[PDB]
Amino acid sequence: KKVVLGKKGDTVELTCTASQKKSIQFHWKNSNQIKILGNQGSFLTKSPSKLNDRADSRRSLWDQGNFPLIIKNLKIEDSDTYICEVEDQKEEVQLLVFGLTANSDTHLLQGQSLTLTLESPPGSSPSVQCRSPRGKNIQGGKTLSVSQLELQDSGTWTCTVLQNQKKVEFKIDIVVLA
Repeated sequence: KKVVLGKKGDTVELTCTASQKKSIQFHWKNSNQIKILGNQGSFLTKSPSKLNDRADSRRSLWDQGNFPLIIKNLKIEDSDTYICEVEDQKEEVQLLVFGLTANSDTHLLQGQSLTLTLESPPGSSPSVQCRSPRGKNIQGGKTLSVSQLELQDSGTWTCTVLQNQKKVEFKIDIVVLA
């Protein structure tokens, strides 16, 4: 079904919009029928999930038939296919959380090599396309490198992973010491 990409450490909001008469009974569950949250009358209730203290919704939206599932401080283990059920209507949203890190000092000496590491959820195979501060571009799957670093390559870069038509931007400031 629908796929949503989120960033490690960020917040993502998965959507759930009804159709039938406005606002009713609802709940979100992960792949294996483990309730994450839902309503108790006019209120929210969080089940004791592995995400409780980072899972939430937006009560005001419920009246407009919208029951979102917001997860903060995302871990890549949060990738799963989540399920929203409103009355009888059911919906699925696969969340793929990615990370794009750099162990290469971040402040490098000219002629050095930087290496970026895309951290993906199990099974995930995407693609990373970093545009340097000067239009040059690299590409990879889990790692990308530029082994001949210029000073003028200092600044922000734009790495963008892809998975299922959707994509996320990942900006990093590369500092080049002369």
